[PDB]
Amino acid sequence: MVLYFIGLGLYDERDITVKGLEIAKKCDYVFAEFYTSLMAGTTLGRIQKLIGKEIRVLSREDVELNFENIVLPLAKENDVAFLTPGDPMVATTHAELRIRAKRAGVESYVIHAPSIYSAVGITGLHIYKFGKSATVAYPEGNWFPTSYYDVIKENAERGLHTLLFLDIKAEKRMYMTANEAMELLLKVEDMKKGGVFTDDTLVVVLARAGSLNPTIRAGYVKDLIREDFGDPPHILIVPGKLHIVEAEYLVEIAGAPREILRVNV
Amino acid sequence: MVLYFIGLGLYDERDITVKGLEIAKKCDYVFAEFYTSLMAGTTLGRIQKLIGKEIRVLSREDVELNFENIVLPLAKENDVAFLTPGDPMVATTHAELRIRAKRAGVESYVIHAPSIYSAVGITGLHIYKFGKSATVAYPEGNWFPTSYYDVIKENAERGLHTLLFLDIKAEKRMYMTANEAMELLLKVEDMKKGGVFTDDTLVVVLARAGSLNPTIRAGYVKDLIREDFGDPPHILIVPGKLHIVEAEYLVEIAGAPREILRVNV
Ligand SMILES: Nc1ncnc2c1ncn2[C@@H]1O[C@H](CSCC[C@H](N)C(=O)O)[C@@H](O)[C@H]1O
Repeated sequence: MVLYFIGLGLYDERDITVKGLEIAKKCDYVFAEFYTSLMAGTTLGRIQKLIGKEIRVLSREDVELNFENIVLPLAKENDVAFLTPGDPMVATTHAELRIRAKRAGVESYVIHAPSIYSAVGITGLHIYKFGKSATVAYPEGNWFPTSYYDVIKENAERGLHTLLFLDIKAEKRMYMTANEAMELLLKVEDMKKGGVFTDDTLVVVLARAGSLNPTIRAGYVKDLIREDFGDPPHILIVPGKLHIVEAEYLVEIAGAPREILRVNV
Repeated sequence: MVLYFIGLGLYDERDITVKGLEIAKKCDYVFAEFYTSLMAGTTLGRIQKLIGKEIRVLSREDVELNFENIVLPLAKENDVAFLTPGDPMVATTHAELRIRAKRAGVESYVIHAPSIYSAVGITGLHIYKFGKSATVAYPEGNWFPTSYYDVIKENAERGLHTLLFLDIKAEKRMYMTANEAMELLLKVEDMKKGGVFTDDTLVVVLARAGSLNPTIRAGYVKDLIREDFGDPPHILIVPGKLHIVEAEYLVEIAGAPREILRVNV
């Protein structure tokens, strides 16, 4: 009679919480989805081994179109687990899955896990200063989306930081790199000439958050655009005006140039 | 010679990530602070019991003034862990402690844990729609903080949600409730009269996130300002313009007035 939404965390199989692991182990059935994001530091096999249960993977269509036919049925007579990367309820479409549960007379509970939204705190940037968040999407054929650019403008304009999620073709396991995101933004800047993202813009790159050895680099676009940040996933952030303490952290921990202490504070 | 900042999560000792628990079990010395946030569903004993190590709790002064004299000295010859509620780098000044570690020649690593900053996703409000965050601080003597009121105004102007961390004086065992924060907000409104926070403002209250049964309520201030949301901690959220799906969730899961379903696009 119970459905558990369990977050898997940031990077590998150990990023699930103890509560999530113990509950998953007591569930009769375990489903998982890997279309909203991926666990770059592990595999389905390793998560299955840790949980000690077979995991039925579900596609986007499986969830969005048939969640009530695939998952909820079993939940009326058993304890069922639905695993997702990061924190459940963060992916925009997940919240309403709880409404489907209710509609089906099934109780659901949420077991949280770390998310990039909170994990960026490791960049030394104050979490309260982040504004609206966005996703950098790959242009396609005749489609060139650029709203993520306006989000940066509106946030920076108020001295707020902008968290940028990079495009990901989950199924094909293809990640957009920080380097590509930067190239895209420069191209958008050249189209909109808003002086929002240039070679002089200060940016922060966070790669493999959750790993014990993530890549945290801060610097100007002209210098980082061709730098190697390692394996995915990459998260790009365009900081607003910095507080001296934020700049000190970026310099001492993220290898940023001393120059930011006078130019970006 | 390493220092590990390990998050313990939102509510109880099991909100720690498996990664965090396994590393903590192997640390020679374990320190912790419980003043930046309240873990309502556990005790020091249960945490010590789970980690299998004796935990020395530090006060704000111990950390902010003597971290490099109490903790760092040991991380020079041993593996040391510093535990905190939620995520160690979120809405705290703990990030600066990594700088102290560096200058003391100590390597530090961060292990994330579920945070209230991302757990807000459970309210059904799109997390990418949250703007600048702020804290409702207790008035002290003749000093009456109000900056958080302007944060709400700015976000609302842009149609963004506002996350309000509530004040806490752990030493006095004081935990600001959503009701108290609402009372303070109404008083600020009388003074500034910006039409930002009134009896008719729609708010969302999340209490004891991370527990299996948190309290999630949405409604007008006039009806919620005297409602009992249970034991702390509580966060208050002032939504911006709602998407239809956000409203449906607030009504279906948070018991909001069925009338907010009618959005004035
Ligand atoms: N489980 C919980 N439920 C509701 N609010 C919570 C909460 N945990 C923390 N908070 C809120 O956040 C404030 C502390 S701010 C420190 C937050 C912490 N680093 C984290 O990652 O969560 C509290 O006063 C409270 O208003």
